[PDB]
Amino acid sequence: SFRRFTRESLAAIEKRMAEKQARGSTEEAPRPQLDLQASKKLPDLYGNPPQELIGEPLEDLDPFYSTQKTFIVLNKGKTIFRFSATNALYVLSPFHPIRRAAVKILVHSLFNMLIMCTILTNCVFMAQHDPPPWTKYVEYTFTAIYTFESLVKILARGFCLHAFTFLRDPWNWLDFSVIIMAYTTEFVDLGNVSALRTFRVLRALKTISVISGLKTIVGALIQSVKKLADVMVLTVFCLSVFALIGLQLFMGNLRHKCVRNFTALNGTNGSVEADGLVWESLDLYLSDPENYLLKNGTSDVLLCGNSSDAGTCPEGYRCLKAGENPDHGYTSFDSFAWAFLALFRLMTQDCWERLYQQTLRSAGKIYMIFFMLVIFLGSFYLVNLILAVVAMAYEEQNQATIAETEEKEKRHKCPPCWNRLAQRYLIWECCPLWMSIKQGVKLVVMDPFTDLTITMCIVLNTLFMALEHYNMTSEFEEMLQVGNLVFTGIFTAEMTFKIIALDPYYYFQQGWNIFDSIIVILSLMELGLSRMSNLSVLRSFRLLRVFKLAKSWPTLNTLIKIIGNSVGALGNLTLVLAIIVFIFAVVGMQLFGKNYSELRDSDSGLLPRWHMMDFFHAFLIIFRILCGEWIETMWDCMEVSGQSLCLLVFLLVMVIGNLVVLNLFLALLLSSFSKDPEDCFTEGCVRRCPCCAVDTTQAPGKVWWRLRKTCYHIVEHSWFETFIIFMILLSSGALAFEDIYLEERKTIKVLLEYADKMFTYVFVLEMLLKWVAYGFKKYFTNAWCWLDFLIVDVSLVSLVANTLGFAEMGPIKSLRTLRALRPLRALSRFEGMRVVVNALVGAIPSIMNVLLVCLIFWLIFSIMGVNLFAGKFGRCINQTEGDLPLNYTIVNNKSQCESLNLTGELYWTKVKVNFDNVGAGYLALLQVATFKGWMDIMYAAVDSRGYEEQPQWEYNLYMYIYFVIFIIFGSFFTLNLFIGVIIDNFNQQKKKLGGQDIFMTEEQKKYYNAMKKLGSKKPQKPIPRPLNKYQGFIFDIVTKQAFDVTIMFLICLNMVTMMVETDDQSPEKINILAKINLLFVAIFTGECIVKLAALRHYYFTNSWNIFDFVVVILSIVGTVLSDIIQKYFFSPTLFRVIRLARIGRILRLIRGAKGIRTLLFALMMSLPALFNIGLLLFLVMFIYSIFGMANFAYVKWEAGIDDMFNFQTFANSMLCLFQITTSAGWDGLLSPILNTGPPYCDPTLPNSNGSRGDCGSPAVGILFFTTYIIISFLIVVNMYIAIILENFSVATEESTEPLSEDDFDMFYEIWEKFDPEATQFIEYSVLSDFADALSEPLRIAKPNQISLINMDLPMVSGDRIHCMDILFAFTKRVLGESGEMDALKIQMEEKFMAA
Ligand SMILES: *[C@@H]1O[C@H](CO)[C@@H](O[C@@H]2O[C@H](CO)[C@@H](O[C@@H]3O[C@H](CO)[C@@H](O[C@@H]4O[C@H](CO)[C@@H](O[C@@H]5O[C@H](CO)[C@@H](O)[C@H](O)[C@H]5NC(C)=O)[C@H](O)[C@H]4NC(C)=O)[C@H](O)[C@H]3NC(C)=O)[C@H](O)[C@H]2NC(C)=O)[C@H](O)[C@H]1NC(C)=O
Ligand SMILES: CC(C)CCC[C@@H](C)[C@H]1CC[C@H]2[C@@H]3CC=C4C[C@@H](OC(=O)CCC(=O)O)CC[C@]4(C)[C@H]3CC[C@]12C
Ligand SMILES: CC(C)CCC[C@@H](C)[C@H]1CC[C@H]2[C@@H]3CC=C4C[C@@H](OC(=O)CCC(=O)O)CC[C@]4(C)[C@H]3CC[C@]12C
Ligand SMILES: CC(C)CCC[C@@H](C)[C@H]1CC[C@H]2[C@@H]3CC=C4C[C@@H](OC(=O)CCC(=O)O)CC[C@]4(C)[C@H]3CC[C@]12C
Ligand SMILES: CC(C)CCC[C@@H](C)[C@H]1CC[C@H]2[C@@H]3CC=C4C[C@@H](OC(=O)CCC(=O)O)CC[C@]4(C)[C@H]3CC[C@]12C
Ligand SMILES: CC(C)CCC[C@@H](C)[C@H]1CC[C@H]2[C@@H]3CC=C4C[C@@H](OC(=O)CCC(=O)O)CC[C@]4(C)[C@H]3CC[C@]12C
Ligand SMILES: CC(C)CCC[C@@H](C)[C@H]1CC[C@H]2[C@@H]3CC=C4C[C@@H](OC(=O)CCC(=O)O)CC[C@]4(C)[C@H]3CC[C@]12C
Ligand SMILES: *[C@@H]1O[C@H](CO)[C@@H](O[C@@H]2O[C@H](CO)[C@@H](O)[C@H](O)[C@H]2NC(C)=O)[C@H](O)[C@H]1NC(C)=O
Ligand SMILES: *[C@@H]1O[C@H](CO)[C@@H](O)[C@H](O)[C@H]1NC(C)=O
Ligand SMILES: *[C@@H]1O[C@H](CO)[C@@H](O)[C@H](O)[C@H]1NC(C)=O
Ligand SMILES: *[C@@H]1O[C@H](CO)[C@@H](O)[C@H](O)[C@H]1NC(C)=O
Repeated sequence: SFRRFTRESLAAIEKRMAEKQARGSTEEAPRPQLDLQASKKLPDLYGNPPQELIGEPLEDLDPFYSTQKTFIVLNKGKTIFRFSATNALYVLSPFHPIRRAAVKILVHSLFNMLIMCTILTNCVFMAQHDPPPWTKYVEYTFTAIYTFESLVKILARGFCLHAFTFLRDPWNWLDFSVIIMAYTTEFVDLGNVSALRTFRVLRALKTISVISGLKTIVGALIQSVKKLADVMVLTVFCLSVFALIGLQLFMGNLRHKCVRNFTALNGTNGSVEADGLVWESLDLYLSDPENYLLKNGTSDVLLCGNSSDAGTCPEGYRCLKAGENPDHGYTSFDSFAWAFLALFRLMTQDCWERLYQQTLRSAGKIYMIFFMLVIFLGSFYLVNLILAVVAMAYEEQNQATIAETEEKEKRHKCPPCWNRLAQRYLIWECCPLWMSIKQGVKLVVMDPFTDLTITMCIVLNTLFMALEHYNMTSEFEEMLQVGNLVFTGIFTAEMTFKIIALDPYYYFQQGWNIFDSIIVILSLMELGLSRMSNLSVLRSFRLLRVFKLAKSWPTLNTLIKIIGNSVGALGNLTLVLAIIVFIFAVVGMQLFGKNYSELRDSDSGLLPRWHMMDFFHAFLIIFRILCGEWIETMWDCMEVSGQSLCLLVFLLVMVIGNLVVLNLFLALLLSSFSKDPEDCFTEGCVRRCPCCAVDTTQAPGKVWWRLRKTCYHIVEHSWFETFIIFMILLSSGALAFEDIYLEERKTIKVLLEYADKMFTYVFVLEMLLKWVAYGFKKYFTNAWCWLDFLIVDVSLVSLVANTLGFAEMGPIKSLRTLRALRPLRALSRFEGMRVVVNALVGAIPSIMNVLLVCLIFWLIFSIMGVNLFAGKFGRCINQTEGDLPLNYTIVNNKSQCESLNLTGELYWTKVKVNFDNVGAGYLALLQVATFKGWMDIMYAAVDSRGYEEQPQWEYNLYMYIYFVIFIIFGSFFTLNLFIGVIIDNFNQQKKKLGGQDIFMTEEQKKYYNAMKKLGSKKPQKPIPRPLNKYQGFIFDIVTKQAFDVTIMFLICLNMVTMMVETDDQSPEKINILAKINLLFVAIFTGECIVKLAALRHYYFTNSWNIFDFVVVILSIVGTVLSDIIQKYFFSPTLFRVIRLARIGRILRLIRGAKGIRTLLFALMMSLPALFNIGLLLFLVMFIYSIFGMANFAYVKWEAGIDDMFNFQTFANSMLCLFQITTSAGWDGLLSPILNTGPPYCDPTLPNSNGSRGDCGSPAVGILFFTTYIIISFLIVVNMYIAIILENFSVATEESTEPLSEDDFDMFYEIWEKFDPEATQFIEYSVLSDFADALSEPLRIAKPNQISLINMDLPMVSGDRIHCMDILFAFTKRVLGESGEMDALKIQMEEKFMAA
């Protein structure tokens, strides 16, 4: 505390504190007195800096918990540092000046500034893949600087000698090997071993030991992942169950292919002859790839099958199983490990479509249902559980921080001082001159007028630059020339014209003036290069003007807030993410550098894309693996690198990166968040229409009354709704038979023609009855009738058109597509549908408020893309060589390859998706944001060259940055904003109603809370014992945990048994393993029998016992089936369907492991919140399929359209919609409907129906796909929200926590002390002394006897006090009216009263 210490004062205390073992002592719970934990300022008592007393050891003026032999020092920033004043043997004592010099070296900030200048330097020189040798010398220097950093600490803190040593801190040795390796090579000669010295990357983790904010956020992440549990166990268990299921369905099923016909051996020792070619052996014909058939349009082996729904190849080929697995042989169902990888592939949702088609072709259509299950249980439920647990773990930290902060709180900037000379020179800008115009301008700035017009100037100009298309043929080039000048001048006119009105002493107030000044300086500086027309990209920074439309917007400021939060408030975590990405990008190169040298050997040395021979491609590949695409680049491993390393690298990258990104996303969100009926109508204008209120005392008025009552009776009857439902369902189903059957069958044609007419007749009759039953109240008190009217009018129009032979015109024939709206009339006839639509219609403003912002933000980047990439995507190609581009020595520009068109084999093509207009830019950006189909777009962009020039390989490798920026800005923050607004409005909507009852019907609302509880009364124990020899010990056998040990042992051994399975194996193991199966079934059956009469016949309860009989029956009937039908086995499908019954008997272990029960419970409580959403999704999908079958019937089979995936029939349309409902690839489906060119479109087509051509109309297709994508996303988001919230609803925890059972014992003992009289009346005059013996008094003692009279102690009869009026009074003193034990006790006391 003071300047210096004496030699004896320290001894005076270090001798006294050492006497604890002898005299000091013959509860502490050490805590930082003022949250002192080093590396923190924490001014506690002084609050001011000393004169010169800082920087020296102190005696720690606090409790003697940190005095001992240690001391505390502070730097110029009052940073606490604790050191130990101990020796290091030999001639070394703390009373030396060298230790003081070391403290001065260490505490001061200067030291930090040195070390950083090294670390970042060392982060550059290891970024090269071929360094010159003289870099060894720089390495030398680096080593020295780290020797220093170590030596001062080693001398100051001690190696491991006494306490607070160098190695006591866990971080200090994390770089200890740094000092080893750099010396190890110096004295020890090195061998000829590679794959070594990639350890240097560990060095850059020292950056964390420097910026303390990084250490705090690292600790927070570690705590979150240590609080995340009881999810991975469910994930691996469910994945293993699904893998076991799939190993029994698609085994060996991915090698089916059809080969050119096998003829015979021709009756000799052996000769396989075919078209004059001879083969020696069968394996030389079955394993020869020259006989394989290739799927035209791609590069792979066609798959096939013998099934009735599998498909066939052209004639001359026979289907069979032979060869190797497809796609480099890394996808398989032959063994458990490959099935496990395939399912983890499905879990993450990447490159599924292809696997889906490959499995579907060989298995057949009927197996699609399997995938339908695997997605739903896989992608949604587990991911929701992970998100919920992470969210809770993060909320806890903020809550604890706020609580601790509240508890703790409850306990000049003039360095130069020259600018003031300007303050006494400025301000008075009026001068002797002015005194008129100055106030004139100040008045002329009119907020209700000028502030509006300037706003229009910002708007109109932003639209004027949207007309920047391709080949104006001028007129627009000079018109934009004039406009961008007039607009810039008007915009910058007020720049300095506002100074006279607003004194420059107040020139800068809020910073919006700073932003406007920066924009003006931008424009002026840009308009400084007129001598040239080149460098037009320079003129693109004017799109910054669009941010001026921020001050008049209620949600753009919101966005600017989120942005600011992420950059600065959350910088401490984004820097960590950047460091992690850099570390992984560097380590990948060192791990797999020298492996792609031999990957060329073609086309004069071109290299395949996405390599790791350079830093930029490493960053790109890490970005892709962080964006959720990893199979495509993983499959480039296992070929050069091997199987043992790429797997681990990719898997840990996936975990680390996804966890960090999700935590940052949640952090950013939480930061940003903080009797006569009515005749016509009311008594208004009806005073001039005595048209219904007429005399009814005679015949003329009875008609209206009787007709209205009869119609009312008709509509209320339930059988009328039954009739309506049946007709509506039949109407919806009738439309499913409009496929190519129309020109193939005849009676179904006449049937449907009659049916449509009768349907329209009945519907119009409904409408006529409706317009009378309820008067005119409808259409104005219930809007649902508007949809009915808008639908029925369509059919009436078509009927009147076709009746008179006037429906041969295109507008009328095209009106037949509006019949696809027929199923929508059933939306209002079911309760769950009404609930979900009424809940969904409550967020349209929420949708629009994000739609506007996203639209503007995306237009900003669309304009840039148009200005950069326009007019560079064309090329010319040879017909017979496919669509591949040519070289750059024969053709250079479009005119040249059009002039070389002498043979007619040269054709000009343009990329389907381009940047030639704003609209196409919108479509391209939508494709890039969704992550499907962007590869070809970036292939076009990277390969770009000058205007109208043939592309060259990788001429501009830096175009990736623009797409990277757009993905990071248009996907992360947009999702943030959308989630924020939708959740906020949805919760406010729930808050308005008063309860949590949303998405539930009237019965479900009550059943959800009626069928959910969590309480127990008294379970017991039965065990018959009229025979002490057998069952008395059977009871001991069952009650012990040895029964649990037996069950787990047996089921785990069966698990291990059923983990030996492969393809066709030697018969010896086939039979022995069947012996093992028989033994396991027998021992399980024996265990279920030995259960016997332990509970007699009273064990048939809800406990987990009847499932023993269930599994015994199922397993025995699935196992003895082989003996039942031993005669023949000709059912290579149904037998396998029975054999899955072994999947069971493995779900018996969910009975245990209590923690894997509540999560499952929440799901069964949550399914009814998903049924209605599934129904709505089904209806939407059916409507879209019906609409889609009508326009794409004859689209050419190109790209994703094949024989098994088209729109010719209902089934194929449903399959395609199922494929695209999750946006799992739609570019390949949209692609073959944009073709219009004669090369790609045959106008004349000899079809067999009322249609011509095989190419669709894009103007319908783009809308059809975009609307489905957006609707599917909205519904999936709603399902996500419901599932997450249901998992938070199950957090009751100590909702009751009675613990009241124990107490009744003292009351019963007092009763026994009071029982023999059996009067049940007590007097307080004796209870005053009686209650003093209460064990741990929960009631009144003797001094409190006077108060007991006033606390529920009634006097009845002759001033008598009842005992039954005291039990609940005592009970509520600890707990009451909350727990189930209290309610049971009070009800038992009431029953005793009734007794
Ligand atoms: C769709 O419908 C198709 C009907 O046209 C159907 O093809 C039929 O499939 C059956 C069963 O899959 C096949 O029956 C063949 O019958 C012959 C004569 O009995 C048998 O050939 C023997 O096969 C064994 C292998 O199981 C050979 O042993 C070893 O084979 C390997 C590889 O072939 C080779 O190294 C050697 O040949 C030998 N090993 C050694 C060390 O020597 C055995 O040699 C031959 N026999 C002879 C004389 O060579 C066998 O039962 C079977 N042949 C097979 C399976 O290759 C046959 O393909 C079709 N039926 C007929 C009557 O011709 C097709 O399978 C259906 N689609 C699907 C997906 O199932
Ligand atoms: C993550 C934040 C902290 C930025 C860190 C960036 C630097 C650590 C790295 C990243 C990219 C590196 C550059 C990538 C490429 C080169 C080219 C290189 O010279 C060559 O042209 C190499 C020969 C060849 O191109 O084949 C000189 C170093 C330099 C500028 C590198 C210097 C170090 C840089 C700037
Ligand atoms: C080959 C060698 C160099 C590998 C070295 C790696 C590990 C030994 C290091 C690297 C990061 C370290 C961790 C970084 C941060 C923390 C959080 C930190 O959290 C706390 O301080 C919590 C409160 C408490 O002290 O109990 C505890 C130590 C720990 C797990 C560290 C333990 C040691 C780790 C795992
Ligand atoms: C967690 C982040 C921050 C860093 C991850 C780094 C690892 C991916 C790297 C760093 C050092 C590498 C190791 C460096 C040296 C070797 C020795 C090498 O030994 C052998 O087996 C070669 C000889 C033989 O095959 O017999 C095997 C690879 C291995 C373990 C490497 C595996 C990959 C490691 C662990
Ligand atoms: C979003 C991108 C396109 C901006 C490109 C330029 C930026 C690198 C710079 C240029 C001018 C800078 C601005 C200049 C002046 C200010 C005022 C400054 O105000 C204050 O510090 C106090 C604010 C208050 O009084 O509350 C805040 C930062 C800000 C907006 C700066 C933010 C960063 C800007 C926009
Ligand atoms: C803006 C954010 C999203 C960038 C994130 C990645 C950066 C940390 C790294 C990755 C690749 C690096 C680049 C790799 C190679 C070059 C060499 C060299 O390039 C040029 O010749 C200039 C190109 C330019 O103007 O960007 C200058 C540094 C640069 C752009 C590097 C700068 C730093 C980059 C962009
Ligand atoms: C400034 C704000 C408003 C928008 C930021 C958008 C960036 C993502 C864009 C705008 C300017 C672009 C740069 C403009 C010019 C070039 C030079 C270009 O280099 C060449 O063309 C070299 C070949 C040659 O010309 O000989 C490489 C891309 C790069 C760095 C571009 C990379 C992407 C940038 C940074
Ligand atoms: C475009 O493709 C055709 C067809 O492959 C190429 O024509 C080749 O050469 C003559 C014509 O000069 C044909 O008779 C041959 O059949 C073709 N193949 C071979 C191997 O000669 C033609 O050269 C290609 N390029 C151009 C510019 O037409
Ligand atoms: C068939 O040919 C093989 C080898 O060519 C020969 O070993 C075998 O004996 C022949 N079988 C006969 C001749 O029956
Ligand atoms: C391409 O393959 C399909 C297979 O369904 C076939 O129908 C078609 O004829 C093939 N194309 C040509 C040009 O033969
Ligand atoms: C090719 O083999 C199949 C197999 O059934 C057969 O039906 C067909 O006739 C064979 N083709 C010829 C040309 O013999």
